[PDB]
Amino acid sequence: SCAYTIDSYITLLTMSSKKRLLVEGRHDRSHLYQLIYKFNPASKVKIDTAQDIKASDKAMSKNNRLKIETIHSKVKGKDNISFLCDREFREFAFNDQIEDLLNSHYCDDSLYWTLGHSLENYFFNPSIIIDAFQFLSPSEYKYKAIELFSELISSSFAVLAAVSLAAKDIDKAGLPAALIDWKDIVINDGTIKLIRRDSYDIDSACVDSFFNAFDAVLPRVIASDVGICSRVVRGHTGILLLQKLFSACLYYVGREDDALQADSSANYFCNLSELSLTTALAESWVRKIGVLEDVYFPDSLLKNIE
Amino acid sequence: IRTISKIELSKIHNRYNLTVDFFNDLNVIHGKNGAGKSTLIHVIANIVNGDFIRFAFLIFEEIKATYSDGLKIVIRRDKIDEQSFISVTLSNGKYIKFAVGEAMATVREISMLAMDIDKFVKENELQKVRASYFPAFRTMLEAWSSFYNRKASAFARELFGQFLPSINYPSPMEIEDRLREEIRRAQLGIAAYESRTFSESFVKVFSALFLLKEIEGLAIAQDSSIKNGYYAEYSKVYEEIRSLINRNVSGALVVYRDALRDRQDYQEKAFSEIDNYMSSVNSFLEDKEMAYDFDLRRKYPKVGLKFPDGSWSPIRVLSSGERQLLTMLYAASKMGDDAIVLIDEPEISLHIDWQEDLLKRMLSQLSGRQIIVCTHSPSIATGYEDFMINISPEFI
Amino acid sequence: IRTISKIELSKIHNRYNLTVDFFNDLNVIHGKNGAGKSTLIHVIANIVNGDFIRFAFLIFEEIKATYSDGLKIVIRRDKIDEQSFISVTLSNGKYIKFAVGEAMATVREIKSMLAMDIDKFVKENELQKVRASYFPAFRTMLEAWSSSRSSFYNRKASAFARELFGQFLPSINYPSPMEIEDRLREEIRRAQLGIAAYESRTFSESFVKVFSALFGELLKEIEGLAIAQDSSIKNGYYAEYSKVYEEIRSLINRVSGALVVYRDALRDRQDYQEKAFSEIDNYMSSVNSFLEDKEMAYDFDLRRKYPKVGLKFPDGSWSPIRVLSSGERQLLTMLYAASKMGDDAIVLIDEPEISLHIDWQEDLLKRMLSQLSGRQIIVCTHSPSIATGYEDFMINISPEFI
Ligand SMILES: Nc1ncnc2c1ncn2[C@@H]1O[C@H](COP(=O)(O)OP(=O)(O)OP(O)(O)=S)[C@@H](O)[C@H]1O
Ligand SMILES: Nc1ncnc2c1ncn2[C@@H]1O[C@H](COP(=O)(O)OP(=O)(O)OP(O)(O)=S)[C@@H](O)[C@H]1O
Repeated sequence: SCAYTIDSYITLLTMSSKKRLLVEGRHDRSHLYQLIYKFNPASKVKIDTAQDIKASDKAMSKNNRLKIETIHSKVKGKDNISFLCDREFREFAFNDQIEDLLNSHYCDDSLYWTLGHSLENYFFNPSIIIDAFQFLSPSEYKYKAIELFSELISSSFAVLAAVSLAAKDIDKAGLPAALIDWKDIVINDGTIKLIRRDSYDIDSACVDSFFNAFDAVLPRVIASDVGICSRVVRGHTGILLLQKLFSACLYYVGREDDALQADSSANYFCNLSELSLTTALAESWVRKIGVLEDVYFPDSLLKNIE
Repeated sequence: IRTISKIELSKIHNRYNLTVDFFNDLNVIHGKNGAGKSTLIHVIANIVNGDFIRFAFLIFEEIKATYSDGLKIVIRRDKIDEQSFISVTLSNGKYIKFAVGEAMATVREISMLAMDIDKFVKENELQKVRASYFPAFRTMLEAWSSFYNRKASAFARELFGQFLPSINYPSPMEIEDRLREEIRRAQLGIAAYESRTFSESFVKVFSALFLLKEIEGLAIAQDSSIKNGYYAEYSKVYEEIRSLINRNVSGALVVYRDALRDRQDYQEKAFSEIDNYMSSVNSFLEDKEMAYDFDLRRKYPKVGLKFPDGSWSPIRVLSSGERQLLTMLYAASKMGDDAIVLIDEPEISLHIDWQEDLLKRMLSQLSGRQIIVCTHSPSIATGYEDFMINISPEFI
Repeated sequence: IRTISKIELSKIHNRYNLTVDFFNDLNVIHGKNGAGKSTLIHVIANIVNGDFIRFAFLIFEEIKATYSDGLKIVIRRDKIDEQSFISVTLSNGKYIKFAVGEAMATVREIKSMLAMDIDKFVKENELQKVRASYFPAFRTMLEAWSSSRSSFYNRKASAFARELFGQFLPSINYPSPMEIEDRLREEIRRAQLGIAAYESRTFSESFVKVFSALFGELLKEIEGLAIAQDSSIKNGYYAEYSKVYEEIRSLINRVSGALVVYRDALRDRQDYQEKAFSEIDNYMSSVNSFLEDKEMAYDFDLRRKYPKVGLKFPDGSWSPIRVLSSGERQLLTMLYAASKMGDDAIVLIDEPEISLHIDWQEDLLKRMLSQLSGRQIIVCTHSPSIATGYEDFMINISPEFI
């Protein structure tokens, strides 16, 4: 394509005079643009994405974090560039109780890490998800599903973190995406359980490899504050699992009243595009910043930029 | 109105083919040297404008252009009796066929074929939307001002072959003239509204016949404004009214506040297009400020640059990049006429800072018209990779 | 060989000052739009070329130019009794003063008295040692206009560009493809004649050595070198060395050190062929790092009188240089301007990124400097790709507005 290169981008940095922010992907660009525009609707900041920077090295051709780290190393010092890389599972300790070695936004010479596993983990306050699912969700019994969520989310985030951590252990990122389905979840007195279906596209060996680690982890992840759990989950898998859980709640609410409407609502939202859910959550999170106290944001990055 | 949806070029120059699909709002075309970028823009400009007489100057086998509305113009060049024929067939079932020899002879002279082409274009509603064309050579042609369109097109065809589209991008001189005309129209509309407001205010006062802080603020704001510099006698009126009120009901003040707010609102609405275009241009220019002055007692509005010392200069003093920015922004402004904007390398003599805000500021002017761009610069496609097309000929 | 060390423009257009310090190898000048880049390049070209009559068309208060050698040219434009006066002063005390009215009259007429006085001043003070290869921003349009110009004639194109873009525009001296083809032909002829002279001299010397003498692996080395100088371009006028080696081997099979001179004769010749064709080979290799599906080559044949220089396609079809696109033409021209086979210049390029893809842009400057010509290059560019890897040579011009 007609993207830049690392050297060309360093040259662009020295040439240009604007304030720049270098993020890992294209979704973070949209969300951070929303944040910046909220805090100052007339902002001359540009958010560039490492995804649109070509690297000759084959290793760097798909690792955007290495790209950001390289550009930061080669341009350390310049005062009109800021970097934002995701935290993955760095500085996270899994000894018994899941613990965060660094409890603040890591900052090292204009490079800023995300508070959780990624930008999508700021969205994981109960208030943000509960508010942002109404705007898009139809109503088989809307308020009922919202109320059932309001409680089930307490253990839901623990379970979702367990799923993400188990996937990380088995070195299969996308496994939770397809293995788990909306009909899979089970609700019991505001308790989420993940029954094991029979047929699965991946070899039954993969199914076992996941489920064993998941079962091993669950006690480990049920003994730390829900905040750490919300921090240790992954972005895309977390969003998809939350979609599935709201679908399951829809079914649980609607099963008693009408089978057809409940099935329609659940199977519908289970197909809603991930971009729509992420955009709605970003709108809710930006619109619900500061007014609450449990809703976080990259304050240090915003202070460093502008 | 309309917008190209696909283009199927076959055997262009007897060397390659192409098949491109276009979005509805913005299309960014990038590729390696030798790709049919310039030829593609030329084909889309010639097809939209209805300039089918120009296809006698291209060596092709079959071109098929489809609009969003539904038309499926299909131009076929063929050989019958060792004579080249260009047959233009629409989706309605009509068809016009003209000989290449007649087209070449007419173009050399400049005719029956031209009249027939015009009749086909007008009857079938083919000139619905024009196409602004910003060639790769804009500074040379713009400087070749010492109809602009006809002479410039003749020159550019004598240079770059006769298939080149008609060059009808808005030059800086035309931009200045059109800005001045819009200024005059705004002033005359203001005068008409002033007369009507005088009448209606007489009516409202009479009907009354059978907050002052806000009016102070409104009068102060309106007094200091280039738009309303002629009268400028607003502070005195407010001071006199305040003195009279103190010496001495409030419904008169309410009527006055309504009248002043209405005049300010109409003034904002009249200069809307010009003010918006000037603001868009001033988001770019640094150390200058495009501005106008309707004052001097010399009844001719001044449109031009304003350096930060009160020094005025004309638009002709700008550099190449600033003039190109002006031209493209106008083409995307609501003051422009033709929907489709075909810009060939909009990165010429433009800083990366401006390249990186050009498309955002052109799509932000809510014209809703299709824009096709052919760029070699990564800085123009940033933030718009979902709207980016790549064309690769299938060299035969 | 001088080079600009400092240009201090004051009151340019009565609106901004601009002081710039230069390097001696490469200067990539970048800056926001409306910063004086084009004006700076125009001032440089006009001062270097010795054309001091064009400063009567620019409004200013000072133009101080310092050269590498030590010469300082100070140009003032003072108004005395409502009459403008352009005065040029050097560092050794010699000055010339002329009125803007006479300069404009001479420009309109076209050797007036003013032109002759300026020319004599420039010639006497040696202000035209180095020329200035100016590559205008409007290259493509001008190249389409002409041939639908040369580094020396360059008179109609300059007049057209001056009518279009004011009368301060430096004369257009950048070399066109036609001049490049002619220059390559002449260089090839000179190389051929030099090779013939070397063959004559070495024949004489080797015959002397053999006559003086008259009073195992050598064969393998002879064959190895014979194959090299037999199936290679630049020797198509004679490619029978294989026969010579075969005959020598046959005779040997049927004194001892006699064959030794053969290796010397072939070795020296091969070395000479790589020094006579050095500049053309370097330039063509530099150009061919860009072109794909076509290579620029020279063909020597006995039937054709003139050695043909042109593009070679894989199928074997030659073609004249004119077939290249705009980007290829620009690449060829700038690479020639920086090639060793010029005369002397300070290559000024305004917007070298016109009609070039990013791939060629990234490798342009690297390949231009790959030829160690030493010519000072000043590039006014906006493309980050052109300046990749040369961030330490960048000059940012930020005029100080008044
Ligand atoms: N008259 C012609 N006859 C044959 N081929 C042509 C002719 N004119 C152009 N072409 C080729 O058609 C292709 C597309 O035209 P171009 O204008 O060269 O596109 P382009 O080269 O990508 O444009 P840029 O931005 O200047 S590189 C190129 O490979 C040209 O060499
Ligand atoms: N009468 C005048 N004629 C020309 N330029 C003037 C005049 N008066 C003031 N100027 C200034 O001269 C500047 C032109 O500088 P240039 O060097 O021609 O532009 P530039 O450096 O090439 O930038 P780009 O890349 O061409 S937009 C304008 O932006 C004005 O600020």
